[PDB]
Amino acid sequence: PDMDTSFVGLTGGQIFNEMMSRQNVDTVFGYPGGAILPVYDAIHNSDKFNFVLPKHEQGAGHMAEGYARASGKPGVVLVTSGPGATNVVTPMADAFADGIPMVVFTGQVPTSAIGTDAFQEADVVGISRSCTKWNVMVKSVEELPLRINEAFEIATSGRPGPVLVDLPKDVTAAILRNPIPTKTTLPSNAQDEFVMQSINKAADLINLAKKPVLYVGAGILNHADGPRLLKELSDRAQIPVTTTLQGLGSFDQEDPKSLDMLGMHGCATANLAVQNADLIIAVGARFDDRVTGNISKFAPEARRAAAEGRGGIIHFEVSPKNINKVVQTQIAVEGDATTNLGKMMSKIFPVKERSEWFAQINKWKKEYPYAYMEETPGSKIKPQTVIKKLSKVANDTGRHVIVTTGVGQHQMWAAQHWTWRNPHTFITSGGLGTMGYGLPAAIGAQVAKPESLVIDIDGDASFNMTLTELSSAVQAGTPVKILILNNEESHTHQLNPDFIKLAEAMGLKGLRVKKQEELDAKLKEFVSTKGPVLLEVEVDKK
Amino acid sequence: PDMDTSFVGLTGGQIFNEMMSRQNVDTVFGYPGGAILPVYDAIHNSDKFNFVLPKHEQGAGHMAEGYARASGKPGVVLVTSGPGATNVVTPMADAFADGIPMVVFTGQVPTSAIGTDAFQEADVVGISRSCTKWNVMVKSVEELPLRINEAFEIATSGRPGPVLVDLPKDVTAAILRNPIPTKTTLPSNALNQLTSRAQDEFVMQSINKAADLINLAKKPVLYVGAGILNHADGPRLLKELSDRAQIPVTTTLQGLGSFDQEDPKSLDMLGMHGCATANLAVQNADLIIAVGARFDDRVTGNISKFAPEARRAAAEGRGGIIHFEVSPKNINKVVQTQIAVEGDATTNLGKMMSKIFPVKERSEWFAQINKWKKEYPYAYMEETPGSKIKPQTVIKKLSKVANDTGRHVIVTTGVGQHQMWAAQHWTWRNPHTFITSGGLGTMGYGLPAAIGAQVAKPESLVIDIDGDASFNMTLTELSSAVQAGTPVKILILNNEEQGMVTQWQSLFYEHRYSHTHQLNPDFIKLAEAMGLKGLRVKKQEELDAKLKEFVSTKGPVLLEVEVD
Ligand SMILES: Cc1cc2nc3c(=O)[nH]c(=O)nc-3n(C[C@H](O)[C@H](O)[C@H](O)COP(=O)(O)OP(=O)(O)OC[C@H]3O[C@@H](n4cnc5c(N)ncnc54)[C@H](O)[C@@H]3O)c2cc1C
Ligand SMILES: Cc1cc2nc3c(=O)[nH]c(=O)nc-3n(C[C@H](O)[C@H](O)[C@H](O)COP(=O)(O)OP(=O)(O)OC[C@H]3O[C@@H](n4cnc5c(N)ncnc54)[C@H](O)[C@@H]3O)c2cc1C
Ligand SMILES: Cc1ncc(C[n+]2csc(CCOP(=O)(O)OP(=O)(O)O)c2C)c(N)n1
Ligand SMILES: Cc1ncc(C[n+]2csc(CCOP(=O)(O)OP(=O)(O)O)c2C)c(N)n1
Ligand SMILES: [K+]
Ligand SMILES: [K+]
Ligand SMILES: [Mg+2]
Ligand SMILES: [Mg+2]
Repeated sequence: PDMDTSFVGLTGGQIFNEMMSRQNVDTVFGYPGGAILPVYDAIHNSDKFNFVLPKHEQGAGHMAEGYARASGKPGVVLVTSGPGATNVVTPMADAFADGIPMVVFTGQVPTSAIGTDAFQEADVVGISRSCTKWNVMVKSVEELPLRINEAFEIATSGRPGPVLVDLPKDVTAAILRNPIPTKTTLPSNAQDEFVMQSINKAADLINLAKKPVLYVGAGILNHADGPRLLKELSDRAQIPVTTTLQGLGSFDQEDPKSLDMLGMHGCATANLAVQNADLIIAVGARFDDRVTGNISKFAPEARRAAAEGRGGIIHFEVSPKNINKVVQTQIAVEGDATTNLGKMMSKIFPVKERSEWFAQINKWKKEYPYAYMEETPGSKIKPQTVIKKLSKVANDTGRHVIVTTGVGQHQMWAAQHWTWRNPHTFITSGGLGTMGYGLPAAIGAQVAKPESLVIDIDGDASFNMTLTELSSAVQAGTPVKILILNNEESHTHQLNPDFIKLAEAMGLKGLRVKKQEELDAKLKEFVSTKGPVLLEVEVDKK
Repeated sequence: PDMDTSFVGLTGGQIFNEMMSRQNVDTVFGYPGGAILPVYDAIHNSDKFNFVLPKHEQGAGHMAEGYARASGKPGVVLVTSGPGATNVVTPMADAFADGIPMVVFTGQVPTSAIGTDAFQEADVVGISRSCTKWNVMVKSVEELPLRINEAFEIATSGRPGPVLVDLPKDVTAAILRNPIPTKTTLPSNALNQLTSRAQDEFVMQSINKAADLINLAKKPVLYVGAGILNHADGPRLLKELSDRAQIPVTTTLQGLGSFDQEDPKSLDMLGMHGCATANLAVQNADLIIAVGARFDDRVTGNISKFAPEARRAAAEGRGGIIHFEVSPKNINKVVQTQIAVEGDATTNLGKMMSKIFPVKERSEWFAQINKWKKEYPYAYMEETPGSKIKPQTVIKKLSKVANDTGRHVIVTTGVGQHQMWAAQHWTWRNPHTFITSGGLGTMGYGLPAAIGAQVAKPESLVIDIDGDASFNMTLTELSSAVQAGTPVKILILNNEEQGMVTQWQSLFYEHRYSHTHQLNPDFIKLAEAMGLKGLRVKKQEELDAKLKEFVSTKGPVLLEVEVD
């Protein structure tokens, strides 16, 4: 019943700006073209928004993902019709796989032209249907606030993900002539006591456990307070904490209770603790088979405790669909994990010590460290050594440090051998494995966190996918530190450019390490450099 | 021979390899990954195929397009699951809009994993459904020859276009244990066929008309598009007909090269960015014989206002529009036509020829066309002492320098103002030599399309007339060019000091105010980093010598010209 006149007389472009403001957006990634011009002009022209221009729309999409991962905010993308929109399909699929909030706005031909094979009429809502949580084509300027608010709500709730909103040029150019319902303009906005019952039962089961383990994944990062309540629970009940690859950083790996990463490529200690726990407390993690291995062989002591009525598996999971999908759980706590951890906390018995359990874990840490063939006199440099050394150099700067990667062996070496300390600092394409992610993601993370040291630990073939964005980093004023672990040089051979001459052509400093004795000094020079810088290290082949 | 035992004992990967040979494929564009590995290893290790690697799968897709456009053969793409597949969506949408035959093979997670949200399981048949003529997920190795034969037949018939064949890793790794029907392993048939009395009579009747409707003559105009280029003999029979009945020829952007622009009866290009004489010779038409063209907006307008002098001869039942079109769906979809001739345009021309009454000359019209031209040339502000270089001037000089070599020349472009300047100011003579993204307008097309065209036509001089913003989209494929050895000639018309976005402009179009500037790399240092020669023109006095060196240079080379 309640009508709002406050947008009447505005174009859809100005209405778009105001809705961005209401959604607390101040950063947009994208690339102009005719169909999106009414919105692009409004956003370009307003000093309230930092518009970040890549050389390719794929770059905008991965920048938006890096921005979202680093800030906790949705990444907003603005591109034109036709090839502007089809060029952001890979980053939508990437955000869809990794549960990253992203709102994609695509210019479209006028509503009258739809279904006429017009120039750059793509069926973008058809194309993106399977790689978005939801998408829509806006049909009138009256509907623009509604759809925008709908889009942000969906992108950032449940398991976060990408949404796409298709914007016909006649709709965004139009002037709003009619009042619209006030609700549509305002950012939106028995099951309960089943959830409270499950919180109570989870607390009971945790209070009972002698050898619990917290198994933590990306979902803990989807609330600002997740890492803090995770740490509070781990201290309160003296529970060791292992993370998935996408949970790295959610728990300080220097904490005595850290087990580090679980899984096929994880810490043996993390895996042994999980195999021996009487209780697994799974928080925002999906039981991927790279983490569990053969699921029938997974957590036998927890399964035995369940069979005996004294432990098992608790799962804090926001999507009903993901509950009891892979493993049968004794207790599922449905909903946002941070929220539910906070409701549970007062019911947890404070435990002074678990001396035997931590003595066993620490014995394991001694018996089974990560191992790899280290350098010898005259040998080529090992990428694992670069990463270990760089982790220390970076940490010693005293700065907040964010790490992105490409896709390949270096991605796993980064996960394993970096020392993770802070949340929202490991930004890697895990669910889709998109080569080329590392550089634009670092540029977006740097925009999100302009004071942070932002390092891309990249591989040569990955880096080649999207290296045109080097000039974008210079233009955006993002002094990203690009590390190329170059293990190249029948089989497949790719010709690399000269990366140092490339970086200089693009407007940034370029450095190279060829032998062991140069590495320490060059790594220090690399992180100390004021602007953007590319360091190539020639490493051994696997 | 009912069953075919010849693949029994082979892996799907080896079957794929044999099926490429049966389809006469000798070039594949693609990029490795775990899911496509059984197929990748089978062809990347074969002396039968030239396997061309990009740095990004989008590059493979646009290379395959340039290859197809230059060769008349399907462009074959091979990429992995997940991001490999999503990375070729823009090239498929591009091929789909421009009717380019392309066969895309994507590796997929195993059939048992489909619908478990496995690592890199994308719904690629779903994603690619609106930008392919057809697609399919192969479900067993038995089915693999079948789907490959269907994909090539569909991609190359009717109006050509892209198809996608999704390849689960367990299917291509599997070994074929049982015989499969011979019908499913033998490639199909374009024509090479038989037709009924009924089919013959149907076509021959629409053909006898039009043939009569033309022999009537008057002020006719061949309006010719990409379709004339989709049969080896299209241009020849176009020329033959132009001569016979002495008819002037205008082309779309996508028909450029189908008619020699030197021939006295060439009207050159029409539409929004076409020349006055062509538009005049049409609109005020009479009888326009549309040959493999689709009356896009930028060509027509301006509907009702379109060809009225033809939309008269129709009322007066003395003219109108004849449409040689291969897809009945596109007939009367944009412009209501008086006679439709369904089918391949070239084949129908052939049939219609003899029935065509030779003509003396028509200089009541000719000398009138030859009047439009003088009174209305392509005009732009031409450089004066010390003034900036004009892009149109560069393109005209370059045309002449290329022509001076006596070589076959293929031109690709990026998208933007330079694309239209290339179309307008180059002098087009030979078929399949202008390769540009017209229907979708994909920035970044120029360089990988040139690389693929160069592979198709190794003896051709291949020039990419590119824009600076376009070129930045895909410039990583410079190293691909060096690796492939393709001696492409990359021209960057750098006008970076104008914005990419017009904010407003003076009424009499004299002045444009723009914003949104992109920071370019040093293109010459970049070319050298990527392993090729780089050249730069800053001033008028250098232009001639550099264009000559650019074109003369052995190997790939990048020339940047700073323009107004
Ligand atoms: C060859 C290979 C080897 C690998 N090796 C390893 C390895 O050794 N270790 C490892 O960890 N990974 C490894 N991976 C990565 C692994 O496959 C998964 O991508 C990763 O473990 C998934 O991490 P996740 O469960 O934290 O995140 P996600 O898949 O994002 O799942 C997070 C879960 O949290 C839920 N959720 C989201 N938000 C909330 C919320 N607010 N509240 C509650 N729940 C929420 C989601 O619905 C989801 O169920 C490997 C991958 C490959 C290809
Ligand atoms: C910035 C920009 C400006 C543009 N301005 C212009 C312009 O000014 N002038 C211009 O001409 N274009 C212009 N366009 C290009 C325009 O968008 C179209 O791409 C173009 O006009 C299409 O030409 P076409 O009809 O020949 O080709 P197509 O789009 O390929 O259509 C060909 C038609 O022929 C049919 N056909 C195909 N094969 C056969 C066959 N074997 N036998 C019979 N029929 C067949 C097809 O089914 C189809 O209907 C512009 C593009 C851009 C990006
Ligand atoms: C866009 C895309 N194409 C292909 C793949 C398959 N793939 C995964 S890793 C890899 C090689 C990675 O090379 P590099 O970046 O140099 O990392 P390295 O393994 O050497 O550390 C490929 C081709 C992919 N994940 N993404
Ligand atoms: C992939 C993609 N993004 C955006 C557009 C919209 N667009 C069309 S022309 C143009 C600018 C072209 O710049 P340039 O390549 O330098 O050509 P110029 O007009 O300067 O000659 C843009 C952004 C597009 N066609 N394709
Ligand atoms: K670590
Ligand atoms: K011309
Ligand atoms: Mg490598
Ligand atoms: Mg330009």
